[PDB]
Amino acid sequence: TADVQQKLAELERQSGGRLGVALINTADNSQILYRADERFAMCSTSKVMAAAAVLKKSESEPNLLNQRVEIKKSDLVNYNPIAEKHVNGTMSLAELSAAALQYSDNVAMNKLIAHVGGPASVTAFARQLGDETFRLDRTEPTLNTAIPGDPRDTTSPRAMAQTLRNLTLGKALGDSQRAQLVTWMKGNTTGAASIQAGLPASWVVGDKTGSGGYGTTNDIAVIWPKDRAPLILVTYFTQPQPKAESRRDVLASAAKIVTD
Ligand SMILES: *[B@@]1([O])O[C]([C]C([O])=O)[C]=[C][C][C]1[N]C(=O)[C]C1=[C][C]=[C]S1
Ligand SMILES: [Cl-]
Repeated sequence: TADVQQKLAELERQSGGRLGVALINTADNSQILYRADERFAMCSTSKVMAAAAVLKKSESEPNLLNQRVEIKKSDLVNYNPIAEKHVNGTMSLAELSAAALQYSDNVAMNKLIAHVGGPASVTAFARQLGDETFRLDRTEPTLNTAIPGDPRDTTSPRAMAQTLRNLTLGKALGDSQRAQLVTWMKGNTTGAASIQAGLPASWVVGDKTGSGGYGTTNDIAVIWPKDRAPLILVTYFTQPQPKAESRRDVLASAAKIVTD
């Protein structure tokens, strides 16, 4: 709809920030796009690509997810909800992936990054999939600075929607690995006020949120509406003031506009 475009523009205006939306509707292979080719800081939405890279690696190393990783005090960063419970012990790569995806643990993300060879290796994995837009430049916590004009740790809504579709509904990952990614995303604990908040209660959602400087507030989701083909939705939002507050409501509103 041109109506949908007008409503998204209205939402953006009211919000004071910059909104990026990409919806893929697998029912009819249509898209709804708003600033979908602009770059936005991914913040923790990048953790999907890092977990996917480990899942890919596990297809040629079948006991990889059980591999143990030491957690030390020196690993702690700014937000360690799961890793702080495991200091001086080990977590498996499966546990780290779950912590990164479901609690947005930042130590967990740094262990996924390190395992696969660093930010440039996560980026090369994206390229191998056909995503030529995604770039992961830094580790946690600095990858979330979200400075306007800074291309580090950014992607576009279009690219991220196409990539999430490939990862969750397509064939980027083997069936076991794809199912594990989907299960992890469906068990997310951080997204109930974001895309989920703009959809009917009966719909099933797997999502990953992100937040960072400049009031950056993000969510990427695979959605199974009741008796419908699935949708992929990326909603990215960022604001002009360095210390702007979170605006999860804006993502909920965008989700409601594009699925109404
Ligand atoms: B990451 O972006 O994911 C979130 C998800 C959310 O808010 O729903 C929460 C915690 C980990 C992430 N965010 C941050 O680390 C915030 C910042 C880090 C450095 C500067 S701001
Ligand atoms: Cl409802």
